[PDB]
Amino acid sequence: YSGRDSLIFLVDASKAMFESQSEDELTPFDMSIQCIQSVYISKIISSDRDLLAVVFYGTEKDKNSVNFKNIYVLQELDNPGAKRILELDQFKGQQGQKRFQDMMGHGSDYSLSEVLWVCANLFSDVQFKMSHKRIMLFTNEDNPHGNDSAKASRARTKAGDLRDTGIFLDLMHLKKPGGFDISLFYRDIISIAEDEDLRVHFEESSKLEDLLRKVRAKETRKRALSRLKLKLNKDIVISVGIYNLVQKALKPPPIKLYRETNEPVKTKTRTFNTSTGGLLLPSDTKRSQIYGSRQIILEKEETEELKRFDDPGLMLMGFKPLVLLKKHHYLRPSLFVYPEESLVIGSSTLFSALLIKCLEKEVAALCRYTPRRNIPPYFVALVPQEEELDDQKIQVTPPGFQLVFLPFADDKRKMPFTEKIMATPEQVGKMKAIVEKLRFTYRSDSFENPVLQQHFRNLEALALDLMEPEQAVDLTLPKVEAMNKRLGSLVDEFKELVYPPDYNPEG
Amino acid sequence: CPGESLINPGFKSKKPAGGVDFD
Amino acid sequence: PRDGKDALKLLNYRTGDFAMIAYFVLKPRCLQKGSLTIQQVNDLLDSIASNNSAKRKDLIKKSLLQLITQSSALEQKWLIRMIIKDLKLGVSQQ
Amino acid sequence: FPGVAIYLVEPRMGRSRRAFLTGLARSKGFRVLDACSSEATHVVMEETSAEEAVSWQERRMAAAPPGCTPPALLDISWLTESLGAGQPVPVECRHR
DNA sequence: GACTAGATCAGAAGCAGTAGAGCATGCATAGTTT
DNA sequence: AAACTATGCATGCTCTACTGCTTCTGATCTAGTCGACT
Repeated sequence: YSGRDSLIFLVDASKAMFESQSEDELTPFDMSIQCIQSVYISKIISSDRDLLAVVFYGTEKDKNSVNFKNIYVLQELDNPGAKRILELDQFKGQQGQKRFQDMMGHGSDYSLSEVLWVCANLFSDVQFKMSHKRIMLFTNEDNPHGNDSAKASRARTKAGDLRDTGIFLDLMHLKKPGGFDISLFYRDIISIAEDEDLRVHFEESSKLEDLLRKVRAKETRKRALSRLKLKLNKDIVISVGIYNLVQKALKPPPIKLYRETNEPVKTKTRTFNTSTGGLLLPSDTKRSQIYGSRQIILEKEETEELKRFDDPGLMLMGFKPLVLLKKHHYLRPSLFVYPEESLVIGSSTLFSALLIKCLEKEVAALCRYTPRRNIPPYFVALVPQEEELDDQKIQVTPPGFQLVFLPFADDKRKMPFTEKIMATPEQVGKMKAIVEKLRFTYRSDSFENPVLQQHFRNLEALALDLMEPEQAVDLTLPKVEAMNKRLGSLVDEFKELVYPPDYNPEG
Repeated sequence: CPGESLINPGFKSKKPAGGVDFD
Repeated sequence: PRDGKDALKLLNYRTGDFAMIAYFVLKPRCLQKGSLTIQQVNDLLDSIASNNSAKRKDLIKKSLLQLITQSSALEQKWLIRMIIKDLKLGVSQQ
Repeated sequence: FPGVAIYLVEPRMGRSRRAFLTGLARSKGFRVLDACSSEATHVVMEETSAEEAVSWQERRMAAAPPGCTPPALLDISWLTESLGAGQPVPVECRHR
């Protein structure tokens, strides 16, 4: 998967789309606008390098390269930004609907062939490589052309041509007074006709709920940190790739701006002599360190050369039982090692054999690891990792090796000596009861970083000039009320059984 | 390929974080 | 599509004339009633020729696109024949 | 050494660098003119090419009295060497 | 020949991730002065 | 015995540099058309 994903939001501008079934309900047009805005915000937060477009059909005015009738391309394929969101915001309400009607109009005819032609033309203009081509149809008219059959045939032919080109088509059908029926006309235009998507739907599509669900977490495409060589010995070498399945998420780096006109500035660092005033490059100056009441002077090149031990890669040392590995010896986040057949042919077979035998014998490969040049070596353990799938066969644990760093003698710290006091069985039983009362299931994606979420919310509020920032609920805060209700009296019994009458833990 | 993220093709959709839910 | 049947038919015409192949290809893909008069067609052809003599292809493409979108299948066939300068009708110049 | 005059071009080296250089020159005994004046005899540039230097010379002459001696174009190397030695240094072709 | 337009390769820019140094802030711990 | 100051640790933010992977752009090249000549 290489390139960018392009999406086009086709929104019908027919009269039937501007009628609300109930007074306290959202019109289909407003729902489509809200979905587009949500997708825009999600793309800005997650993938800012993607391309989006917004096109309307069935209007009175037109704006397109080919100069068709009743097709107004509101926004062409361009990276998302706050300006487009603000522009779309002027159609959200009823006054926005009036503004949209005045600007473009509604109630005119249209031909789906022209719409698809305009979409294809928009796709062709983009110069960047596009991994995905996608179009979404926000409409509530299952029979766009019932009076004319030639128009339907032309639309079918254009949809087929687009499908052959490699353009995905999706139908976000909206509520209809009568009921949407895909079988009428949209069975062929839509790229994939699901078996369940054949009955008459009396409610908006379920995909709108997914679209409205804002995702405020960055998405990174698969990439290899390094492509190194595993050396069983001097003459047996295979090629492996290293990946970081877990990586800390950081706020985007701040940028320095000028106060007067918000124009970015450039920061430069320089070093000058005090007694002469001249400028010194980072080669005239030396390095120093005061040991034993004396000064030791080393050049920069020598200082860098102090760290040269061995060439980059992994060197095999032996195999160790997994029992000897310790959980509390954590030093650094682990990495993932996978075969890489491009550099060396035959690496995959040996890697698979090693993984199978390591799983069978429950052993881990001890290795010496050197990520880059002029970096001191470390001792790592490659633990086999089998392929684990979930109920729906979606892979949850890939096959390969888990690279875990092992601490040196300097990475451990001595602990103060503390006398051991053992609790009586009754206290342990009461604590067991409390623990059982406070039991819950844990998942790796059950928590979110409050700082990053609040930062994203504040940034969006500032960019869109919203009245107040949206407040993010913190799921990491203990539920004091629920815990108190569940525990009941157990806390009092434990405190009576473990603490003297006058202890005052807080004090 | 059920569960694929509509917003981001090629990435598996992630369920909303539920925090702690006692049994 | 580059590898589609229509593209192969158009490109591989045994260099049943090209006009008939184009007419068959465009019959299910074009309108049924045009709106271009003789004067507009003459102006577009004049622009195409003048731009060709000026070494410019973008405007030639624009004019051809306008002709394609504002013409039917029969009109496109006749325009192709006129451009190729091989209009055969069974009656000579005399 | 009141005989010689030294001027530093502000718009190409920065305010902080110019201030530091002027302070060092003053502490070393050199007299540096804060503002451009006809009495200036030496002009020092910083990170500049010949074209920009000659254009600056033309601009300065455009608002200078006739029958005078325009300063000589010099590089920052000359000033740094003079400050290091503690006394004015002879001018060479490289500095010019 | 010449022009124009298609398709192929290699270098530079962007980006991600790591390491080193400095700063600021806060806090804790222990030695010296009165 | 109490107050001030030297010393150290833990953590977040920022400049600066360096290495590696991916993508975009400038540069090196064959087919179609018109024209020149013989």
